[PDB]
Amino acid sequence: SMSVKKPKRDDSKDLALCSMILTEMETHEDAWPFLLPVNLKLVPGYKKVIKKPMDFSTIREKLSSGQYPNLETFALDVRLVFDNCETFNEDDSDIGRAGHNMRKYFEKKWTDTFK
Amino acid sequence: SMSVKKPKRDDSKDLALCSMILTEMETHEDAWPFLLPVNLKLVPGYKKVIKKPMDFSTIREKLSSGQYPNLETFALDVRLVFDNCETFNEDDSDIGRAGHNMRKYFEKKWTDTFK
Ligand SMILES: Cc1ccc(O)c(CO)n1
Ligand SMILES: Cc1ccc(O)c(CO)n1
Repeated sequence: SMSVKKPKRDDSKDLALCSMILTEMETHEDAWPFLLPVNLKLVPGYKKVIKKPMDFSTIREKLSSGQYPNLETFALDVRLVFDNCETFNEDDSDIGRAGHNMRKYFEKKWTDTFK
Repeated sequence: SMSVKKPKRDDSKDLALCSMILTEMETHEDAWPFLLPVNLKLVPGYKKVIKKPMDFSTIREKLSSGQYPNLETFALDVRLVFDNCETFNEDDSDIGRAGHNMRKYFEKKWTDTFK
């Protein structure tokens, strides 16, 4: 509260660390469904069903232009990529399986890096 | 943004300074309408019309128990006291005039202390 400060993380390396994690995500062989925005003009249903589209290129742009206030807003956007994938794609599908794999991959990097 | 820190105020004295300002408010001769909560059982209309009642004793309790995260939330509650007063009381009235006087009194102390 006012004039009662909680000891806080050293957050000085967060930007570099998130960039490294995102690079690992981008270079994963199962990243292909998530590198670019879903084409709203060519994919039926997507625009109406997925209220907040997100993809790695968009995350990279936001990270590079100071659009994440902190760690957690970055992780929210990454998780949004996989939440959208799960909403739109059957678990059994190639894209569906890619999403589950990439989510697991991310969360391990996340824990190992910040926890 | 992430890992880009803005130079910040020294806020270490804010708690003490707000307490001093509130003491000056409490001891002002025109503070009498605002020292205790308006009696909702005895004052017709108040409960329905004033959605967020506030008074100096309530502010003092919140300040003393860590319920203001920062300066600005404290100032919001003080201003709420006078906004409520203006809503419910004619400018011409004793209480109405007291509110205008106390608002002016507060804002001068506020500027002189933090600006
Ligand atoms: C390329 C791609 C990636 C993710 C996704 O949900 C879709 C829609 O089937 N398409
Ligand atoms: C004592 C007091 C203080 C402020 C106020 O608005 C009222 C309602 O007339 N009564």
